[PDB]
Amino acid sequence: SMNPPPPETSNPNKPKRQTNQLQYLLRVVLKTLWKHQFAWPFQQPVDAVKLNLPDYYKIIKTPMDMGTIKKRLENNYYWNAQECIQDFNTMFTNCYIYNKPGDDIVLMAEALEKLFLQKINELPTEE
Amino acid sequence: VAGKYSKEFFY
Repeated sequence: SMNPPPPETSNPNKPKRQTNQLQYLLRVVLKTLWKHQFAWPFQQPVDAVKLNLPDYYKIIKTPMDMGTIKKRLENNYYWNAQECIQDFNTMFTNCYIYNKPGDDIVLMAEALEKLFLQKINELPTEE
Repeated sequence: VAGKYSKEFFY
């Protein structure tokens, strides 16, 4: 089995930007989630080969993970906060799509998503 | 059985 190439973290054809909202997403949101005890499954792309998930990338066509998000934020890959927020939501939703509703990994994702929502509730006004 | 971290589970 093979994994796909990971999502890109830089692209010279994609305009780059910094905003205070993106800074918040790095310094508050990602930082909070990354240090959590349940972060580890989400700190890098799903390794379908080592996890013995031959159907993962048959089901999940928009993979995303916090390692990718972190690199995107550090690289100023995003134009706006919405793009980054979408990547976090993709990550959580992928977990719920692939895994069974009662699974431990789903409970982990839910804990992280709750924190995510609490932090994005205070996303600053752009300025 | 199929799934994350479940290969060695059988009941």
